[PDB]
Amino acid sequence: ELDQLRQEAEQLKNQIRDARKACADATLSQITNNIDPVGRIQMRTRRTLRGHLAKIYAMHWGTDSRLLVSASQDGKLIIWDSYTTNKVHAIPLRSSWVMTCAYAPSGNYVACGGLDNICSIYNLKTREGNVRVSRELAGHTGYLSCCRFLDDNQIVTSSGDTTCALWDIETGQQTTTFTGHTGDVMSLSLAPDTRLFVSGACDASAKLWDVREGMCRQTFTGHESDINAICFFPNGNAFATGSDDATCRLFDLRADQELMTYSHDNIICGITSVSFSKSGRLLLAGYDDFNCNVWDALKADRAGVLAGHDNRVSCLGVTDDGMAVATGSWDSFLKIWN
Amino acid sequence: GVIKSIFTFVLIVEFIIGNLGNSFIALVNCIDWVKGRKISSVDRILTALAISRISLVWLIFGSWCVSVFFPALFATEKMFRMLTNIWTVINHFSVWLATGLGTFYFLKIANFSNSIFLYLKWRVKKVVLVLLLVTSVFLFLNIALINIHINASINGNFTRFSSLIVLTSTVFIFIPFTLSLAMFLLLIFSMWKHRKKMQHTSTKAHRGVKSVITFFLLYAIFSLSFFISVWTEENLIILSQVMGMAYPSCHSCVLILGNKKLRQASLSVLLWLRYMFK
Amino acid sequence: TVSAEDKAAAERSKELEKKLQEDAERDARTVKLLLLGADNSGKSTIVKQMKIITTGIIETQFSFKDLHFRMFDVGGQRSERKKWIHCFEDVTCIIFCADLSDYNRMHESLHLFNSICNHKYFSTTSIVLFLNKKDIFQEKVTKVHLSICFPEYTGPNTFEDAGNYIKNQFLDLNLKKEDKEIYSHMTCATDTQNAKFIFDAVTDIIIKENLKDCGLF
Amino acid sequence: DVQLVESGGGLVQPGGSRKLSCSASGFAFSSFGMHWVRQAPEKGLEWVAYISSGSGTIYYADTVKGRFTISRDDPKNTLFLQMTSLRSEDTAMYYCVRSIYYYGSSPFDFWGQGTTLTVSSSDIVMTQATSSVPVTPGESVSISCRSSKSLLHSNGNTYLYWFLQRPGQSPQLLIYRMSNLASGVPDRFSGSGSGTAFTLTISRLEAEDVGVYYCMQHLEYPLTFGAGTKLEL
Amino acid sequence: ASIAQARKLVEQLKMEANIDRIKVSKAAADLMAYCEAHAKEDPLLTPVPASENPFREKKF
Ligand SMILES: O=C(O)c1ccccc1Nc1cccc(C(F)(F)F)c1
Ligand SMILES: O=C(O)c1ccccc1Nc1cccc(C(F)(F)F)c1
Repeated sequence: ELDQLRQEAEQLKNQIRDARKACADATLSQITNNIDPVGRIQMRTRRTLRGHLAKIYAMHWGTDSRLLVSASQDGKLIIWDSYTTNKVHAIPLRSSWVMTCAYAPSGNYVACGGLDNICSIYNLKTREGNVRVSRELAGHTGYLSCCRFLDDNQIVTSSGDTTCALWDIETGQQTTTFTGHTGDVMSLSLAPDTRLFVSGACDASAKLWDVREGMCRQTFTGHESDINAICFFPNGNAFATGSDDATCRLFDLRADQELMTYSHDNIICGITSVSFSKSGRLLLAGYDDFNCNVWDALKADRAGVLAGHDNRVSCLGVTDDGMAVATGSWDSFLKIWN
Repeated sequence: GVIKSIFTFVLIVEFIIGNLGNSFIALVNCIDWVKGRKISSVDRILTALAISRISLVWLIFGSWCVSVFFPALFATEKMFRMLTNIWTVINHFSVWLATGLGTFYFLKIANFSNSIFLYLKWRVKKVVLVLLLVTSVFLFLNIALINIHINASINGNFTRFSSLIVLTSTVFIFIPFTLSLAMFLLLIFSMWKHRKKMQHTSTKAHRGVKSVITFFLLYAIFSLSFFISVWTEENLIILSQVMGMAYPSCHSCVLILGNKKLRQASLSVLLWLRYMFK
Repeated sequence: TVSAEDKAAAERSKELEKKLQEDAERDARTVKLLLLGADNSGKSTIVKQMKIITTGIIETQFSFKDLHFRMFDVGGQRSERKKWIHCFEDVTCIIFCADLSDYNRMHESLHLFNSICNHKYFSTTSIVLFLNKKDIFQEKVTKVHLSICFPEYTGPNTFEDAGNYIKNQFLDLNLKKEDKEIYSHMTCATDTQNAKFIFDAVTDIIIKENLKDCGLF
Repeated sequence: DVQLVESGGGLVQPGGSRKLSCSASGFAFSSFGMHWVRQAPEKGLEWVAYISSGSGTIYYADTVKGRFTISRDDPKNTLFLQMTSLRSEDTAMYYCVRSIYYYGSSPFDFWGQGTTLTVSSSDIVMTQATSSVPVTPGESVSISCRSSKSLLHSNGNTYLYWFLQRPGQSPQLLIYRMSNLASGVPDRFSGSGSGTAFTLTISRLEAEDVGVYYCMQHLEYPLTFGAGTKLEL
Repeated sequence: ASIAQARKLVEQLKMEANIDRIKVSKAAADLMAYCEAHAKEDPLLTPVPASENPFREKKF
C-alpha cells in the first residue's frame, strides 16, 4: 500500500508535465524572429581594480552604482569605489574561506559567508570609524553559497545543507527556513519587489520560494547538472540559470517552463556567474573558459565577449543603472567594463 | 698579417650570430604582444636585453664599416667622441640589464633563509629598478672618465692614446660581470645543496648549467687576456671591436638555451626550415 | 583636477593597499597544505607535534626552521565535494596519508588517491604520500599475504618488496607524470621525522615553481 | 564613546613655545586625520593645521606656516601641535577635530573640547553677513552663506560644511557637502543651495538651536570659515 | 521507513500543480515588450555618449 502514495506523486508529475506542454503554444525564438539583433557588444576594460591577492569569489554592486564589495580567499572583503578605484574599505575576515558577499541596499551593512557556515554581517556606518562584525548569523549546517539583503534587518541566505534561511539580523535567528532542495544550494536571487526569491541548487532544479510564506511556489527542472548561478529578469516575471553543463536557461515564473536555452558547440565549460542588463535584453554569463559572453536574451545569439581575464570569471554583476558591468575572476583582479 | 684578415671574418661571424640570436629573441617575445600570448617578467627583461644588444652590435658593426669604406671621416674628433659616448651609454645598459636578469634569477630561484635575502626576494620586481638607478650613477661616472680621457688625448683623431679609454671601459664591464658571477656561484651553490638534500626523497638541465659555466669561463679568460695585452698597436682596434661585440652576441645564445620559450621557438624554427627545404 | 577630499581618499586607499601588502608578505612566508587519507590512515597524528587551530577543515599549524605550514584537514569522503575543492587550489602541495597495513581498505585509499591525483583542480599540486603504520606492515607482510587484496600480488611477499609494490601502486596513478611529483615516506607513527619530510617536499616544490616562473624549465 | 580631550593650553609669553596635546579615545585614531582649528576670544573659527592618516600629508595655515608643527603618535593615540614664537594673535581656544576622508564619509563630524591658549599682550572668501538673527521657538529660520569661488567641483560634490556651536559647547557638524545631514542631527535642519550661494534652513527652532552657525569650505586648503550667524532668543 | 516524507513531497507537488499558468506566447510577448520599452534606458545595449559615461577613460 506504500506504493499507492507514490502513485499520487507520479500522477501529479504527469499532470504538471502535461500542463507545461499544453501551455507552450509557441517558442520564444519563433516569436523573437522579427526583431533587430543587438549586433556586436564591444565592451572595453574601463577600470581594473587590483587589490586582492587571491581568487575573488563574490561581488555585489552598491545601490549607488559606484561602490562595490568583493570577497577574496585571502581573508579580505574589500569595498571599492569603482569610479576612482580607491578602496573605501578593507575588512579582514576571521575565516579566509569566503564564497559569497552582499551589499545592503541602504549601503549601511555588508555580508559575507563561506565554509565557516556562518554569515558575518559588518556595519560600515559606525561611530567608532572602523568596520566590525555587527552580527554572526549561525545555524546552517553547511557552507554558505550565496546571500542577499532585503533590508538592514532581514537577509536571505543559501547554504550547502540543501536549505535556505531568511534571518532577522537583530534577533540573529532564522525567521523562515526554506526546505525541499535535494542538493546543495549554490545561488539565490531576490525579486525586484523582494517578495519572492529564486534559488538554484546542485540537484539541477530551481525553486521560486515565497519570502512571506516559506513555501516553494514553483519548481523548474530543465538543467542537466548543478545550477551554479541565478538571476532574475529585470521585469521580475522571469529568471536565468547558469549550469555546469555549459548551457544557460531562461525560465518564466508565470509560464513555469524553460522559455529559452543558451548554448554553443564551442563552449564546453561551466557557467560561474549570470547577470542581466537594465533592460534585460543582454544576459552576461561569466564562464570558466576565462571569458564572459553577452548573449541576446530574446534571441539566444552571442553578441560579444569580455575577454580580459587570466582565470575563470567567478563573479559577475551589473550596476543598478546599467551603466557598467563588473567581472571578478580567480586571477585576483576585478575589471569594470562599459 | 694573419690577424689583420682573420679578425675581419671573426667580426663578421660575430655580427651575424648576434643579429640572428638577439633578433630571434626579440621577435619571439614580441609576437606574443600581437597574438595576445602573455609574457613574464623574465620575458620582458630578455626583450629589453635583446633590443639593447641589436643596437650595440649594429653600432660596433657600423664602427667597423666606417673604418673600412670611408675611414677618412672615422678618425675625427667629433666622430671618435660621439662613437665612444654612444658605445658606452649603450654597453653599460646592455651589461647591467644582463646583471639585472642575473639578480632576478638569483632572487627567485635561490632558497636562502637570510632575512635580507627574503626581503629582497619579496621585492624582486622592484630591485631590478633601484639597481638600474644606481647603475645609471655608475654610467655617469664612466661617461665622466671616458670623456676626461678623450679631452686629455685631444689636447695632447686620438693620437694613439686609446689605451687608457680601453682600460677604463674594462672595469665598468667587469663590475657587472663580477656581480653576475657572484650571483651565479650562489644560485648554483644553492641548487647543489638542495639537490644533495634530496638524496632519496634530467641531464639536460645539468648540461644547460654547464653551458653557462663554460661561457662565463671563456668570456672571463678572453676579457682578462685582452685587458693584460692592452695594458702591456695598429691592429689593436679591430680586436677591441671583436671583444666589444663578443658578449652581446655570445650571451644571447646562452639565454636562448635558457628560457624554454626561446628554446622551443628555436626548435620549431629549425623544424619549419627543414620542412621548407624538403 | 583632484579635490582635497579626493586626494585624502587616494591617500587612504594607498594606506589600505600597504596594509594588504604587509600582511601579504607576512602570510607569503607561510605554506598552505592539504591533508587527505582514510579515517584511520593516520591523519590526526601525521606530524605528531602539531597544534590544532566550521564543518571539517580541521586546520593545524606547525613549522620547520623557516616556514609556517597550515595543513587543512578535509572531512572524510569530502575529497570530491566539487565545492570545497576549488577553495583549496592555492595549496602548495597535498599531504595524502595512506595506510600500508590496511589491505582490506587499501583499494579505497587507492581510489581516493586516483580521485585527487587526477582531479582537475589538483592536477599540478605535488602529492606527498605518507605510507603510515609501517611497523604493523612489517609483521603483516610476513603473516598475511598481500595477494588477498591485490590481483598482481607480490612475488617474494616480503616486507621490502611488498612495501615497494604498494608504493608503486600508489604512484602508478599519476598519469600526469611530467606535470606533478609524488613523494613517499614509510613512517611508523612513532617517528619524529614527518615534519622534515614535509618541509623538504615543500622546499623542492617551491624551488621548482620559482624555476618555472623564471622560465628555466 | 568617541572622545577628544585637549590639554597643554595656558598663559605663555609673547615669544615662548608650547605643545598642545589632544588625546583620542573610543575610535581607530590611526585611521583618522586630525585638524587643529582655533576660535579667537570673540571672532569666528579659523583652520590652523591638518595632518592626514599615516602622516603622509600635512598642511598648515598661511598665518602659522613655519611656526606651527603638527604631528601624531598613533600607538599612543595622541596628536601634538608644537607652537613656537607665539604672537599675541595666537590667543584662542584650540580644538582638535576628527576627520576621515572617503566616499560617503563625514569630515569634521566630531570635535573635542578645546583648550584655551592665552598670550599676554588665493583663499576662498566666505561672507556671512547675517550675524544677528532674532528668533523664537516654533518659527523657521534660514541662515545664508556665500563663497568667492564656486564650491561645486567637477565631480559633483559641493564642499560646504555647516557647523553649530552652542553656548559653552564645541562646534558640532550639522551638514556636510551642502546636502547630507550629519549623524545624530535632527531632521529639521536642511542644507541647500548652489554655485556660490548656500542656505541652512531650520523648520521648527527648538531650545537646542540657539547658538552660532558657521559655514566652511573644504574645496581646497586652507579651510576658511564664515563670520558666524548667531541665533538667540 | 520515510513514507511520511514521500507524502509531504506529494503534498508539495499537489500545491505546485494547481497554479495559474499563462501561455508561453503571452510571456514571450511581455518579455519582448519589456525589453523594447526600456531599451533606451540600457547603457550597455546602447552605449551612451562619452560625456555621460562616468567610467570614461582618463585623458592621456
Ligand atoms: O676606441 C675603440 O677602440 C672603440 C672602443 C669601443 C667601441 C668602439 C670602438 N671603435 C672606435 C671608435 C672611435 C675611434 C676609434 C679609433 F680611434 F680607434 F679609430 C675606434
Ligand atoms: O647568466 C646570467 O646572467 C646569470 C647570472 C646569475 C644567475 C643566473 C644566470 N643565468 C642563468 C642562465 C641559465 C641557467 C641558469 C641556471 F639554471 F643555472 F640557474 C642561470
